[PDB]
Amino acid sequence: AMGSMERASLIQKAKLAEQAERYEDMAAFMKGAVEKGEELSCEERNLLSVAYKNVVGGQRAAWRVLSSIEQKSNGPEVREYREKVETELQGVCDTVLGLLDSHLIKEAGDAESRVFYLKMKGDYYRYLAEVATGDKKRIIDSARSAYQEAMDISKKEMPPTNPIRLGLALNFSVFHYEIANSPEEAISLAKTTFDEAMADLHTLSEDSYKDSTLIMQLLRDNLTLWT
Amino acid sequence: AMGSMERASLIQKAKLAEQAERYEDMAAFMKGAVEKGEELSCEERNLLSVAYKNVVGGQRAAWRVLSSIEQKSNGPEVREYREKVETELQGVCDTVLGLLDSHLIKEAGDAESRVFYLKMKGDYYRYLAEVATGDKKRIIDSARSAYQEAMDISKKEMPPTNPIRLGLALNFSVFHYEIANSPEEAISLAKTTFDEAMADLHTLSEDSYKDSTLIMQLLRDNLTLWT
Amino acid sequence: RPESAPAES
Amino acid sequence: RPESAPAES
Ligand SMILES: [Ca+2]
Ligand SMILES: [Ca+2]
Ligand SMILES: [Cl-]
Ligand SMILES: [Cl-]
Ligand SMILES: [Cl-]
Ligand SMILES: [Cl-]
Ligand SMILES: [Cl-]
Ligand SMILES: [Cl-]
Ligand SMILES: [Cl-]
Ligand SMILES: [Cl-]
Ligand SMILES: [Mg+2]
Ligand SMILES: [Mg+2]
Ligand SMILES: [Mg+2]
Ligand SMILES: [Mg+2]
Ligand SMILES: [Mg+2]
Ligand SMILES: [Mg+2]
Repeated sequence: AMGSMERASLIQKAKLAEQAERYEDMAAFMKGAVEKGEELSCEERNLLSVAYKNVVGGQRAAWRVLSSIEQKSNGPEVREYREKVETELQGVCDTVLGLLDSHLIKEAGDAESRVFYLKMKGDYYRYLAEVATGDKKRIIDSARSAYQEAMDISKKEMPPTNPIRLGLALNFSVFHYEIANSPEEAISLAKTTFDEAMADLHTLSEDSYKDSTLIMQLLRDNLTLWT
Repeated sequence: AMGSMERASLIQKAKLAEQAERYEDMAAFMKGAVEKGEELSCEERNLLSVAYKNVVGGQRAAWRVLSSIEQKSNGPEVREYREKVETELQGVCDTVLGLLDSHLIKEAGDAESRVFYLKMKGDYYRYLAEVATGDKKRIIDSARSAYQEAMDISKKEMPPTNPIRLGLALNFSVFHYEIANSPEEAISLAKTTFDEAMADLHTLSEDSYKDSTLIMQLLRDNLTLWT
Repeated sequence: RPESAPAES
Repeated sequence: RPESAPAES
């Protein structure tokens, strides 16, 4: 329904929706912006991610509440309603993955854009994997493949403190721990990522230092949780 | 779309949606329950109110953010987007008012149900008044009339500590202060309501005492803000 | 800024 | 329970 609105107007309204905490609107505006067919800038990629991460985040939180009630339950209502939320979550993930495949990833040539999108692809397959049962293995391998491609590019093209590289490794480590039942791989990735970033902090300005150390703290928090 | 679901199932799913913090779903379930045509119980009235108050509350918060940006702005985008949120808010209020008029209020014979619904009618006209400009005066009088009818019943049929009576007077006082530009009426109503409740607390059990004093604290907080 | 009634009573 | 990356980078 966004086809008649100017790209610049969609971006402006996505920024307004973020300020208004209207994340479903924000996601619809950014979907419309992507469908204009132009590549996204750094700021626009962040808007897209913020919008859909907040939308899917509400769905994931709801699904976890309903799943817990359903598990303590074992009427059809809690299963039916969990299934409805689960279907809506899968629809949001499929929309995001569709935007990445048509055609954000294939047009992303720079490391910063390609790694961002491949991490996103891994993330939204990971959210699908969180609720998957029947075809879980193929969804898990799709997440792994996207994360792995992103990792290979980030190790060749970005410094170890680059915030996208750090956030990618953070999420791939969560994938290993929570999805792939590979806790030792999760811990090893988080530790190696943290240590290599630490040794690169000396190259950074004060503001880049703050950006990188914020994500490093998340790696440290998880390592503490896991060990 | 809820016509095919059992009333009991709609109520159960409204309770699940509340636990999942899915208030749009909760409102849709409770709208479906109301449209079954049976009167609502005390618990069901509370579900209806919780659902729509959280839905409209998100819209009001968004509208206030956008209005503030728009006022500091004086492109068409912020006005256009404020208007979109405003239209969606008006649609939610019209839905609630439609449920009250068809046919919750006319079938409400007991004081507890009739006062609850008439307060709700005042509340959702008040939310309409918050954004109204052209026809504001008729919307304001519709809120006043609903609140006044609710007040007259509550003073005849309920003790001064009854939580619905207290919440009604609280909201009518906010109406006077914020909507009707009658701050002295707001302060007088809040003070008289507080004092009459105070003198009735001795009749209450420990749990009713907690219910009434919670709303009395809101009256006291507002009096402090206003004086 | 003033507080209004909780949704539930 | 583990934390994942912020939406923005
Ligand atoms: Ca070990
Ligand atoms: Ca005076
Ligand atoms: Cl939203
Ligand atoms: Cl359902
Ligand atoms: Cl892939
Ligand atoms: Cl520990
Ligand atoms: Cl919602
Ligand atoms: Cl708009
Ligand atoms: Cl009326
Ligand atoms: Cl004061
Ligand atoms: Mg154009
Ligand atoms: Mg049942
Ligand atoms: Mg950062
Ligand atoms: Mg039936
Ligand atoms: Mg403009
Ligand atoms: Mg109470």
